[PDB]
Amino acid sequence: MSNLEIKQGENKFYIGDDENNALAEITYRFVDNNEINIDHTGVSDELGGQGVGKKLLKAVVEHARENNLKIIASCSFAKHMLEKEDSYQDVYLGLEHHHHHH
Ligand SMILES: CC(=O)SCCNC(=O)CCNC(=O)[C@H](O)C(C)(C)COP(=O)(O)OP(=O)(O)OC[C@H]1O[C@@H](n2cnc3c(N)ncnc32)[C@H](O)[C@@H]1OP(=O)(O)O
Repeated sequence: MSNLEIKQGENKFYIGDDENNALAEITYRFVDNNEINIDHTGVSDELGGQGVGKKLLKAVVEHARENNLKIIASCSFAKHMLEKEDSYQDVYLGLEHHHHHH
C-alpha cells in the first residue's frame, strides 16, 4: 500500500500498490469519436473501502463533461453505478427513451 491516488494508465484509471496489485481498476475506450465505453471494472472485494469505485467513476464523468464526451458502459457494474447516480446521467447515455427501469 502507498496512497489512494488516481493512477492513469493506457486509457484507464486505477488505484493500488502496483499495476498488478491494483485495488480498483476501471478501463475505457474510444469506440467512435467522443464516446468512451467502460466494459472492464474490477475492485478488490477483500479491501473494505469499496468507495474507491465511486471516485474512479466520478473522475471519468467529471473529465467527460469537460471535453463534452459521451459515456457508455458495457460493464454491468459501472452501468448500475451510473443508474444510481442521476447526476452522472448527463454525459452518460442513460436517457435513451424509456428511462427509470421498467
Ligand atoms: C461487470 C464488471 O466489469 S465487474 C466484474 C469484473 N471485475 C473484475 O475483473 C474483478 C471482480 N471484482 C469486482 O469487480 C468487485 O467484486 C466489484 C467491483 C464487483 C465489487 O463492487 P464494490 O467495489 O464493492 O462496489 P460497491 O458496490 O461497494 O460501491 C460502488 C457501487 O457498486 C454498486 N453495486 C454493488 N453491487 C453491484 C452489482 N452486483 N452490480 C452492479 N453494481 C453493483 C453499488 O450500488 C455501489 O454503490 P453505493 O456505494 O452507492 O452503494
